[PDB]
Amino acid sequence: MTAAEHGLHPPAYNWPHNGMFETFDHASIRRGFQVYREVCAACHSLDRIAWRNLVGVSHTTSEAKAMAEELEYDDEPDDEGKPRKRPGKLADYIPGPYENEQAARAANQGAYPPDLSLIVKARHGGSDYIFSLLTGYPDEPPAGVVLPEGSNYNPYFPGGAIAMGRVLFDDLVEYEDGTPATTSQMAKDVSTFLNWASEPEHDDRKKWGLKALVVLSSLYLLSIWVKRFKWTPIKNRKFRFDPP
Amino acid sequence: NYQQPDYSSYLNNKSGQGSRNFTYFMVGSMGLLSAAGAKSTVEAFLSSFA
Amino acid sequence: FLSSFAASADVLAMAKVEVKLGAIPEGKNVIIKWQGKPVFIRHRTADEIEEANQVDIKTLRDPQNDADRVKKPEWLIMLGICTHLGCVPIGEAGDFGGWFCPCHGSHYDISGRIRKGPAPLNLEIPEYDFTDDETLL
Amino acid sequence: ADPLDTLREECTKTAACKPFDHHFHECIERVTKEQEEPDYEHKHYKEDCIEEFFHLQHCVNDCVAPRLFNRL
Amino acid sequence: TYMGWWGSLGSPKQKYITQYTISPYAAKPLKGAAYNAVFNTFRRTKNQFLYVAIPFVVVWSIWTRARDYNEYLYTKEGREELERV
Amino acid sequence: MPTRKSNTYLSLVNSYLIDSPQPSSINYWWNLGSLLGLCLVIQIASGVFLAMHYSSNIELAFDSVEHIMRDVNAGWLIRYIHANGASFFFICMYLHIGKALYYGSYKQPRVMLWVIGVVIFILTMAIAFMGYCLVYGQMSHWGATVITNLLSAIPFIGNDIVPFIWGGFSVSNPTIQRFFALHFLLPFILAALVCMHLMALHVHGSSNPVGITGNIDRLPMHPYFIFKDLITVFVFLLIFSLFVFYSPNTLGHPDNYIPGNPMVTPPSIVPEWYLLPFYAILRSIPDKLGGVIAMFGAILILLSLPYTDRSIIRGNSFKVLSKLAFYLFVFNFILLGNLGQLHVEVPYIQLGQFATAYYFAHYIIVVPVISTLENILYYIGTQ
Amino acid sequence: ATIFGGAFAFQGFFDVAVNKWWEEHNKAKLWKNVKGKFL
Amino acid sequence: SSIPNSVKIAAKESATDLTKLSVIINNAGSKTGKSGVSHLLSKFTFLNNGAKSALRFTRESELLGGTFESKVTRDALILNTTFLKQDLPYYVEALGNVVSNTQFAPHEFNEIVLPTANAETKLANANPAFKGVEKLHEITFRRGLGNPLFYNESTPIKLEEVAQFSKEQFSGENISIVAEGANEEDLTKFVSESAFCYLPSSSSNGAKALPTNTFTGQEARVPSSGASSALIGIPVKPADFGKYEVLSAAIGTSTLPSTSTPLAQIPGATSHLYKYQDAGLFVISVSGEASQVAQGIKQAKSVAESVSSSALSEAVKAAELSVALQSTVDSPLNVKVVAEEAPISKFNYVAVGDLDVLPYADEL
Amino acid sequence: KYTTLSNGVTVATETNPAAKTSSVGLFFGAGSRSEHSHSNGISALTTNVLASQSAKGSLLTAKNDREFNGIIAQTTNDNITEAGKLIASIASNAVDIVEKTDLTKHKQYLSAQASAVEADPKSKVLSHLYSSAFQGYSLALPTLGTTESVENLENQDSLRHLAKHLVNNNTVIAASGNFDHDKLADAIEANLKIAEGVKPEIKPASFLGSEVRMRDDTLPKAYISIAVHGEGLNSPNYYLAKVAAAIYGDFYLHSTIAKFTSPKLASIVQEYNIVESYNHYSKSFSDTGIWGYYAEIADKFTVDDFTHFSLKEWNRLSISISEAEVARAKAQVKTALAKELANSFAVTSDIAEKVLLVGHRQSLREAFEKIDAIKVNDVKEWGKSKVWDRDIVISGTGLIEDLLDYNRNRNEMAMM
Amino acid sequence: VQSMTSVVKAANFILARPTLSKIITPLAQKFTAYAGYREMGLKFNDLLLEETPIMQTAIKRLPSELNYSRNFRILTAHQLALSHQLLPAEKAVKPEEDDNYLIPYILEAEKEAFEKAELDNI
Ligand code: HEC
Ligand code: HEM
Ligand code: HEM
Ligand code: FES
Repeated sequence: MTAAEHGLHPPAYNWPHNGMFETFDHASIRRGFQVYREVCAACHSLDRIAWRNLVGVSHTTSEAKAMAEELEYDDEPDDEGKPRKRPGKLADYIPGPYENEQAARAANQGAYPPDLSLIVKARHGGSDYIFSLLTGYPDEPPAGVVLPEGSNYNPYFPGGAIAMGRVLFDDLVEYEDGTPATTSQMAKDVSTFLNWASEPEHDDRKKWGLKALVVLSSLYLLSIWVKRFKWTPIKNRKFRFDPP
Repeated sequence: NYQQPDYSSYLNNKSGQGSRNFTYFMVGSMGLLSAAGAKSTVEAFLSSFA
Repeated sequence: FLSSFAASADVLAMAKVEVKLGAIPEGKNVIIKWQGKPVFIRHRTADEIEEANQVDIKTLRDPQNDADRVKKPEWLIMLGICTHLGCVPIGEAGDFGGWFCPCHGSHYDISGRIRKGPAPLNLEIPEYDFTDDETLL
Repeated sequence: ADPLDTLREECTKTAACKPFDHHFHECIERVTKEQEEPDYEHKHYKEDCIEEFFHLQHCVNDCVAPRLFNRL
Repeated sequence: TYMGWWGSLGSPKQKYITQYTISPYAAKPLKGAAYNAVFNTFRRTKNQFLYVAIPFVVVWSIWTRARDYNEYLYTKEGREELERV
Repeated sequence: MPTRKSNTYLSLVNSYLIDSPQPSSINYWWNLGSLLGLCLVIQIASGVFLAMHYSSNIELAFDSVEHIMRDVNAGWLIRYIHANGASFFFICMYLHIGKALYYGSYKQPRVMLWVIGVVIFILTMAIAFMGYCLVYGQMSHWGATVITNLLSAIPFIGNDIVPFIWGGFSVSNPTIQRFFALHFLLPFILAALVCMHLMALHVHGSSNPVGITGNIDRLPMHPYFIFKDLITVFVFLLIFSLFVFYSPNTLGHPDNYIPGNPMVTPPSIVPEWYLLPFYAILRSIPDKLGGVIAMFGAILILLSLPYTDRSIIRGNSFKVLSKLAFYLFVFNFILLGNLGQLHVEVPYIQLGQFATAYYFAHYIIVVPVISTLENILYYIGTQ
Repeated sequence: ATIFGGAFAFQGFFDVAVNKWWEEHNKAKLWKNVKGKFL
Repeated sequence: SSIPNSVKIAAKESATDLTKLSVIINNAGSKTGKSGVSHLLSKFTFLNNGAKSALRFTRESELLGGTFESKVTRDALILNTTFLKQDLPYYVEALGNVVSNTQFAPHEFNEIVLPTANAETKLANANPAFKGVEKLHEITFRRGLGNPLFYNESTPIKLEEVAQFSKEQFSGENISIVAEGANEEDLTKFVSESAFCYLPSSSSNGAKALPTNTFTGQEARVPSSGASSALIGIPVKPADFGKYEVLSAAIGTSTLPSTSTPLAQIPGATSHLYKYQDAGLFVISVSGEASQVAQGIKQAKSVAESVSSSALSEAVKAAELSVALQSTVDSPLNVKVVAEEAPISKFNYVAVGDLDVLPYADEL
Repeated sequence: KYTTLSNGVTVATETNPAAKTSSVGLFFGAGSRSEHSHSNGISALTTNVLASQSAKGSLLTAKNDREFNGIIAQTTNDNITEAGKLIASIASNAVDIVEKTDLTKHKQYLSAQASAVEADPKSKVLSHLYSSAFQGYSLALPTLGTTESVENLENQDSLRHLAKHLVNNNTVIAASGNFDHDKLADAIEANLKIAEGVKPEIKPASFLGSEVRMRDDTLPKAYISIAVHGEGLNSPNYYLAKVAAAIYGDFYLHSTIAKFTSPKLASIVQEYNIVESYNHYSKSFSDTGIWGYYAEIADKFTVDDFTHFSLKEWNRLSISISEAEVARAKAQVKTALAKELANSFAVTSDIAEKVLLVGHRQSLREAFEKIDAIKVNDVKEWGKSKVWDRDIVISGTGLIEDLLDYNRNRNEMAMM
Repeated sequence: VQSMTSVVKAANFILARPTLSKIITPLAQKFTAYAGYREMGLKFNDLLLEETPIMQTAIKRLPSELNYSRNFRILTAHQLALSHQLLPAEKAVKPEEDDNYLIPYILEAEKEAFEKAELDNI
């Protein structure tokens, strides 16, 4: 395919969580969730994440619970059969802004903003791509390209035309810890949060991996030694052939 | 009978009962590391039952 | 016992979506859900059916003909996407005034072929086996 | 100002990125010239600077990437 | 069969061959592991290199030519040749 | 007699593990078999722990997988194992076929063994593919669709067999459910085939890197090649951990994490990496029937190999030209695998056709011609 | 047997070593260490 | 000494504080019964008594540290025992219950006796020298002393025959208890109170000793694989035992393994004077490669004759040494070694092995 | 009884009035252990040359042991003194006798003996086991030398050997039988005239676990031997090592008592008739020993089974030996010692060996008292120290395809 | 597998003609030297695929000395492959010692088998 079709390959930013022994910057996870709720919740669902998943990751249990009550959810209809609703609780999944794909397509010129609970594991560049996508919008589209009405040019998007349009702008969010809210900072935070949402086991997975590597590497060295030792009699065999 | 090949260089420098003791140490360490890894894996899998 | 592998009632029937051909008016959208996807269809108008017979397949870049496209003469159909990459199909627009690949504004002919615009290939036919005074898909 | 824009500005001014920026700008000029003719809408091949833009952005990304998160 | 059990492995009548060996616990384990794993490994790689390199060079040259041609085709200068194909 | 021989069960375990008179000159390559067996356990083990949580309904398959990843305690570990372990299962199987191709482990006394090998291969591929279809991502669904459409090319029964496969009129709930059932099952058929493999191995024993008879110097297996098996197993597990815990999705395709949608085909359709070569062959032949026949021949021609190999000497270790031919074949196989993932484009269509041509030419021309030439060269040189 | 008990020694040793090195290498990033700033 | 059964008892001090007790059944050897009965009987001796079974008596003996064997000789059947001085009252009693009330169960005849006897016969005959000596006895003393020393399937023997040969033998007049390193009075008491007291004085219906009937000038040939062997045999009267012991020691005797003797100068050659109650056989044997033996036997023949009477007299002391060495507890020997000349012209000859190479008696 | 004559040579005699025959011999130490590869077998050749001299009616024979050599003149009691003089002469003229000797014939005799020890399967197996166990040291050499080294010996080599080793400090006159000790001592003193010299330093030796396999598929059986570093004549465990060996004792499948022998291994190997025969031994040299067994297996498919069961029974030595087995072993070792010391020739050889190699000989009654002091716990301590988990040396001759390589047998030494 | 009868047929087809002989034989020696089996003590005939009834008969009809030498060479090759080391140039099998010792017996075996096959189809 053409370079435009494949989409510009996102570079490799030295994320705090790339190396084999680094976790997510949970400060960045919280800031990314803030940016998500502030900007992305207008269009994107992120269904597979439940408020309970945030306890001990980016929010204390009280904060997640409180954020749960702030929303309404459908409960089992009353014994009279009328519909009933309840304040949200930890077990509830985060709600998207649209009731169904039909509504989302209707409200976004037919484009369907994909659920973000797997957008990092469902794209080639992973986290980098998301970052490169959110800050890849050029102020002036490259000369000669004509976009379909409603589309905005993003080189990192396959085909070069994306219905999103730039969303992250300077100082769009007041971070809770006083961190500056440059567009690049917001993009990094959102990418990190979405990477967590697509890989909640990341920290546990890499810790278990470190333990497994320690155990298996020590055991592999021991096996090497034991095999060489028990094979010393064979590799040290010496023959003679003395016929008349 | 005859002249054996010279193993002088191959011979260990360490005591007769000591080298086997060290072999016991590492073989048992391998066995117990393997037991710990198997315990971790089996616990992780059975935790899915819960 | 291997007959279990075959389409199961809930599938042998229900899967073939019989719908009355007579109900559709000649000019409008009888947009239908079939093969678990869009299944848009228009029983052919007499002038439109004739206009297509005259149109040359060679003229179109797409290598397709109306006679192969329509099983039952007047009644046929297309599956739900105006362009090769799915484009929601608009009604009565395009190079021939048949459909508009609205997702890119591409032009879809009354034939349904990729007459113009972004479609890599001509629009596909939702189970094209419609027959008699009914449709099926 | 956000670090990313200043990093792009610094990188595009680097010698390695200079030829790509050059090529991209004369590509823009050439495409505007092509758009000046009244027959542009009829041209089968309507040039665009997508490829030069991609080259420039790749050569700028290769510079910004390792340094950016030191700024955040 | 062509491999019996230990008593009769199918080996021809063997005779006059004396096999000497020393016990473990009485031999230097990893006697020349460090020096051998370098020198002898290099010797083995030197012997076996050409057989892997000549086929690899041929196949990777073909692949490089194809890849470069494909990259050239999808460019503003490769448009015409892409159309001709 | 010792308990390890008197008891029939322990007698079998001894004959296969403790006293199997393995040749003394076998490299580390002969350990691959054990790894394969190990992997067969892992695939089963983790597999049995995924079905305990996987729901085969089409509307639940992908959500059920995500429930495994996110909700089950070690579910992420079990899924990443069951997947990367399949990838490693095929890595070890390709290495085990490469070893059997380099050394003449497929020659006379073991032809039967080789045959089961091939069958295992074939069966395994099915299993893997079928299991992949269970994820019901975009690439999962569309791989199933493409496979069934290609099998629709059988001359007369093709139009009728496909609905029996689909269980309907397209890849849908019945297809995913039957794939789940047959995927849970066929691994045990493969375990039986592996038992047959081991029986055919034990009847005549294993070969040597030198090719010559090992009967003159054979070693037990308990103190020797069991502790070599441990080196190979721990290296396997160490690399398997480097994958499972760090970058576990490297071998997979990102599009598989988008839930299957028949109404939108993804930009490109590729199998999981280990099936890419054959897929490439399938695309090298234009005719659909021609493509499927050529692919299944690309797998089955291993059966013809023991008869086209006219070499008097077992193995390649002592053969100049045959080693070059073997490495050229291996690199062409990797080239076919590479072309499998690449779009059908101007140079790649011709390159894939040539690569498939040479892939089959290997077995049916190069192996016989080269083997005969080297037999003559050996005899002339010694004289 | 003593294999069962001994496996605990090694498992606990490696587990505590890693669970003491990890929260030292990453102390600046974990939640329990960052929560103070946002409280 | 003796007891009412007329069982002779001989006891004398020993050097190595072991009571090498032994019982010598006078004429229950290979000469008495049909060919091979004495071998099977010797194999039955210590297995099952009327007092202790094999698995009990053997275990107890091994605990006590003693050894026991039963060897068949053409004259007598010898039951040797060897134990510490503290152990006499046990073994002697056991020996009584061996001579009397030995069980002779068929399952022992088929599991422990016939297999063992056949194995011993095959092992002994694998030696060409021993096969040649057996043939030499066969052709020199046609019956009695010439009976095969070991059981052979060519002369089938049924359990009833062995049992009836134990009975009708083993009688009081027919057994002689000999001990080395045991007080004769204590041994007499133990024997008197043991089962030996119950044996009949003489066999009522057997033990009709036959005359020796020595035959000379004969020859034989026994083809055999592997090593060959040529033997020359002089039958000798008991009164001549002195002459030939001096001759054998003069040329070289098996009892005195030494170089520098005329017969030791040729490979594989040896000599020995087998001594029996009523006759003896002086055997000069050569063994080894057939070609070597062909010349070796002729050289040995030429050496045995033409031995200087001065050297023969010089060999008197060596012959006395050899007689002293041979006189074990089981085989008491009383031969006065004189230097008197011993002829050889009356020799029997037997060849074993590559009969195409070995010479005939006519070539000496 | 001991008397150190002039020249410092010691006459040691064990006279017993019950002795059937008398023996007297001169032994001068320095067997094969004193040789080296090039000149191996020279001690045996020299002793054979000396023993080939005119016997004057006695029986002059050579000893040719591993570590000591000598000439023994057996003779009836009344003649003993004459024999004394004889050997004295033979040793006072040893250099003259060697010089005037045409070593050809003696060298074919020694080569015939060396071939004999390389044909008799047990002799070959045990010689190879000793060679591999002490490989690298003179003790590995054959007692009688090899056919390749014997033919390369010359008179000057034997003269040098005699001059080095036939010295007063390194020689002993041993005797036994029924005679007055003083008469023999006086007769030898007047006739013995040998060169002065210091006792040659006895060469070192150290056990090395190893395996040697002379597989000859043409033989009818498998003659193997397995042993550990035993106890030398000096070690106080000497008799304890013998008791440990006798715990497993001997076994011959076709012997009548084969079904009744006490040792557990005998009952174990008769279930499938694993082995044809075996014998446990504790060979003791001056300072080091080999404790193990020799075995002949008829069925070539059961060598591994026999080795497995025998080494398991050895494992029992350190754990589960009962007072019954210990008492049986004690009694059998006492009886074997008393049997070995009956013939006057054997008594003379034993006196020479002990006096030369340990300096003092424990009387048979003292040996009995020392053995009777052994308890089961002493045997188990010895098993822990010397048998449990110690390197083994292995040897085999024919049909040893089933004899699994070292590691299997070695690991059998410690599995419970 | 190719029969030694056919291999020798082709080899004598080539050797008889001077042009092919001159072109190939140097290449044959070069190929046999680069094969690397001689560096492990193996003669060419040791490499032959033993696991066939014809070849099994051929070995079963070897003389004693050749059989034992073959056993020792095979064992040495196994040990060298086991220890990943090669014989020094002076100890390797020289080109003149690669004497094709087993070929005549294999040819006799194939002659017997071919006559039996021909007569069964008389
Ligand atoms: C308003 C409407 C929004 C807002 C506030 C955000 N997005 Fe984005 N999104 C939106 C549209 C119309 C689309 C259509 C995409 C298309 O045309 O193909 C999307 C899509 C995405 C994607 C898909 C990228 C891809 O498939 O290559 C991602 C990823 C994504 N949106 C993420 C995202 C993030 C992180 C936002 C942060 C605030 C965000 N969106 C805002 C519409 C809207
Ligand atoms: C050699 C034998 C097997 C191989 C090679 C194999 C391989 C695979 C592969 C590659 C996948 C794709 C999963 C993914 O991409 O996420 C898969 C899926 C799966 N396999 Fe296996 N498998 C084997 C045996 C088994 C067995 C015995 C079971 C028993 C339950 C099993 C259960 C599953 C399940 C439930 C899935 C669904 C995947 C998911 O839900 O994540 N497999 N298999
Ligand atoms: C689960 C999959 C498999 C298992 C568990 C298995 C098992 C084994 C084992 C244990 C060995 C002995 C060790 C070794 O030689 O590496 C072996 C060898 C072999 N493998 Fe497999 N096998 C499998 C699949 C295959 C396949 C698919 C093929 C070929 C298509 C194959 C071909 C062979 C051959 C020919 C041998 C004999 C090698 C020789 O003797 O040189 N195997 N196998
Ligand atoms: S493919 Fe999207 S517009 Fe036709």
